[PDB]
Amino acid sequence: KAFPVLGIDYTHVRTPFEISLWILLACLMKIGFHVIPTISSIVPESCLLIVVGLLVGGLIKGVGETPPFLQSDVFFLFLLPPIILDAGYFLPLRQFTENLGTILIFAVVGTLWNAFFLGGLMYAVCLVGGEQINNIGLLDNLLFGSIISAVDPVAVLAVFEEIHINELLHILVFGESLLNDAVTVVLYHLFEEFANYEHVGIVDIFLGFLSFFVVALGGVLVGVVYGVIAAFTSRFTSHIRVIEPLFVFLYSYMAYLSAELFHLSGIMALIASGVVMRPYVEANISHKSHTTIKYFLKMWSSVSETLIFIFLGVSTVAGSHHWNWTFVISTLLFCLIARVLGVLGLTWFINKFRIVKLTPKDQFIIAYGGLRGAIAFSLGYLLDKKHFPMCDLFLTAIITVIFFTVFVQGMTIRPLVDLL
Amino acid sequence: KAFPVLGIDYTHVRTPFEISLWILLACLMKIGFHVIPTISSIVPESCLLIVVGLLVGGLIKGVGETPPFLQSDVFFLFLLPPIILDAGYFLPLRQFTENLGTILIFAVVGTLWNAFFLGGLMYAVCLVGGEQINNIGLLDNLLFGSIISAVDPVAVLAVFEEIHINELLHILVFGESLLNDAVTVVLYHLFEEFANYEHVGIVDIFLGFLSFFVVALGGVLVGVVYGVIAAFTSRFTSHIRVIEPLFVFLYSYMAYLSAELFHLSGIMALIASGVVMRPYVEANISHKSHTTIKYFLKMWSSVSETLIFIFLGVSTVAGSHHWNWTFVISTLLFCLIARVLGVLGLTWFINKFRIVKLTPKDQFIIAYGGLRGAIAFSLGYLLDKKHFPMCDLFLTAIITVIFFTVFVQGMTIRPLVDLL
Repeated sequence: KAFPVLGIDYTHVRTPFEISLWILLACLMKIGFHVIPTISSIVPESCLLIVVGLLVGGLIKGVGETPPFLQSDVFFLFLLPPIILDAGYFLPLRQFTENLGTILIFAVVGTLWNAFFLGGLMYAVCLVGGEQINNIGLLDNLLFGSIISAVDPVAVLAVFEEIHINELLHILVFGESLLNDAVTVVLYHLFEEFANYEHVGIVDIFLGFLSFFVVALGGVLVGVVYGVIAAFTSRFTSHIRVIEPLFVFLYSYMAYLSAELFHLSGIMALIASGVVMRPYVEANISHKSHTTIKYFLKMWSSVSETLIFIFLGVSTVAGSHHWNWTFVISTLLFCLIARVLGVLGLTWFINKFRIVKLTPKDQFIIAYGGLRGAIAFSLGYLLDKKHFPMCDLFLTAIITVIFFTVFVQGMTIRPLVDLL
Repeated sequence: KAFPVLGIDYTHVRTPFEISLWILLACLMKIGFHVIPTISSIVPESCLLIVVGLLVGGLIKGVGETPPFLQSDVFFLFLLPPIILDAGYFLPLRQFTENLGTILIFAVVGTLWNAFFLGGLMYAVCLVGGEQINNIGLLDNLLFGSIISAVDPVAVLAVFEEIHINELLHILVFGESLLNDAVTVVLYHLFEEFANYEHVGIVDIFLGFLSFFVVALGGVLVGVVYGVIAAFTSRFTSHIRVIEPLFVFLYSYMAYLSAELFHLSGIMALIASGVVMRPYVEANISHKSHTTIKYFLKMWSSVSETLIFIFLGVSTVAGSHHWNWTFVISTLLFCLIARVLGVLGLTWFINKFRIVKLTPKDQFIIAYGGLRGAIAFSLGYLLDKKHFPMCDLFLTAIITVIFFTVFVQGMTIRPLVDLL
């Protein structure tokens, strides 16, 4: 062997190199996405992430080598908590606790309505059209309804500006997105656990409801415990001003992992820890350290969302698909109808309770404009084949819903709202 | 199964939870290390990291479960480039290119001298005392000499202050540490490759020398290419001010990985990329983005060094040891003598070339005070057992050298320098 050390060893650096290449491509085309005169306020960033994922998936398909995949743990352990922490750390408490009732009712009850309505009506149409979807079942369909109700409405706010977005609408969609991402994951775990055993009774359903509430609240309690501990430690960190962000991220991640240890709601725990610590930091912390906390949250969340959408593109271009016309058309039309009905009913019921009525403007913004992405795909994609034999059909439906609700309900929300 | 979702599943979150627990313990005891009236300027941070690693190793030994380990790739791919980027990104060019000759000669020639002198003299004493080290060999001993010459003198600067540290001494120890960490890894790969085949000739030695230079310079060239590309892209990133740090880190890491792809010097490539980009960033970048670049470099380097030293503590408490009195005493005394002789000779030879003589002050600071750590241990620890059957003895010697040169040559450097 001439030239002793020199080599061409590529298998050594394949995961880090390709991951860095994907992130670099996404960021490069993101800075190529803002220089365009007016596209930043015409399409959401979600469209850009879809397009980047499509390009990378096309590249991988052209190369022909094995497509990468999330190993059902990298997601829940390293890609979800960044997104959740970026969202929940910048939650404005003054205008959150001011209307916690409305945000809570929308997030929880609207997600439960959307999930159960989609699951039930998808199951009903599965009973109708058969021979490819005839054998779906209920508990296998409520899971699809829950993982397709993981809506992300805050992505649409990049299309609007200071007007058309009240104080109330912004925090409302913020809380909907955040607590919806929590509740959909809790429901995902609940239904995935029920799917195993075929003997489900009234007692089992009651225990499932009880366990839903126990999971959510136990996550919350773990969050408060770790947030209080983080506040106490941040009050003792004047001397070394470089590790303060590291304490914030470490305590949030440990709250998430301690919740996930008991199968409690890690998302709720992380949100609670961030919310509880926020006021108690920024008062004991340098302004530079606060700024770098914000910057690292933004950057790390952007990287996680980018990687998830890259996997979405790889799965949609270089994946197996089970297009069924009835199921896909039914799920699109029924997710839209369920969202609209839920929003209308909930606004009608709460406007009999609040001093400031939710205007039809914001009702339309919430109903038509709630767009999936980056959690719905990931939650549906980690469904194994050992259970849920129609998980390929579930991915096809979820990908179709994501594409339709990001490229149509998100790109054509700004003009229809002027047509009020 | 009552309580459907509730569980106690710990194997799911074991690596992330224990890693976060270690980092939290280290940072907590770091902030407990600065509040002490005067210990920050009495001992280096290296001593604190050794103590944290010892405590965590004792905890793991008490628990009794399997000790974690670096899989020979996590180090070179995720723990080395953080340290190297923190060091080389803050390299002051004005006072680096001003005396590049002296820094370069110290780093390269002094490391080569230290490595070859230690290897040869360790081999000579191995020929003398036997029955446990009688069968070591030369090429198996030059590798130990190289991996024990990975000195980190900048750790001692935390013990001094604005006086006793000239303009020249600071940049000199900085460059020594940085380019020494590069050269020792290049030599590690060279000797690890030679160790395989037992038929080494004059042609092979010449080719090894040639390949050493080719590896170093090819790393440098990859570094300049990626640094120029990073500068060009940073000049086009005014619009989105949140991804600028992400471009910096992405381009540095891609330079490192592209160098490691060809087995070139990844450390040299990363240093070159950072140096080449630095002036061309901070002129096209927001001040906040520059500050967060600095903060993330510091924090991520601190985390990597902490994890490496935690592994050091785990290996020294919960590892297998092959204490040999002659080898250990010989390596301590000979590493000290080699360092002193190399420093004295090189300063004598270059003070006949420079206008500003290197004073005996800084000669003593460099010679006695060059302390190993966080690279020497890791480089020695990734030695397999399939080759190098005495790698246990090599770890024992390296750990002993680290402890002695951090707790003795680093803790008792500040008083002996007053005794000038």
